[PDB]
Amino acid sequence: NLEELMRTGDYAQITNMLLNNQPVALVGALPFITDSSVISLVAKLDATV
Amino acid sequence: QFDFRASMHMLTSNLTFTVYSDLLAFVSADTVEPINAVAFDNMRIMNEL
Amino acid sequence: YPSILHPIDHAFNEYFLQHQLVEPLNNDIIFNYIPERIRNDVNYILNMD
Repeated sequence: NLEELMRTGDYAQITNMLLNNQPVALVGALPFITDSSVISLVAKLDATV
Repeated sequence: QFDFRASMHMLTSNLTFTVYSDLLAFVSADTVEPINAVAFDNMRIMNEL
Repeated sequence: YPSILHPIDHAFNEYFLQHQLVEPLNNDIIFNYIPERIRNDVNYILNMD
């Protein structure tokens, strides 16, 4: 839960999951970029953010 | 009398190290928003909001 | 290193070499240096960057 994370400021769990490539769903109202580029998808840019 | 055999020693030490004093300077320390600060009982310190 | 010392001078310098006050410093020692009740308060976020 991103709201709980922003409220508590405790990033240990998300840091561990990201460093270990542990699949996760970050839940919360988020802005997103729209990218129509096939090359950007093949470059796997969505995994770099 | 000076005697070379009785005066020659091998002194041993570390090659190099760095001594530090301010241990807490190595700690990044943040706090939650005070509106969200809780007491020992995990409820907000001030709840009248 | 080789040194030439009087036996008394050697005793003093050997004592200094053998009884230094510097201990190895790592993140665990710094983290434990933080008071325990502050390491457990969720109002404070502590990190070792």
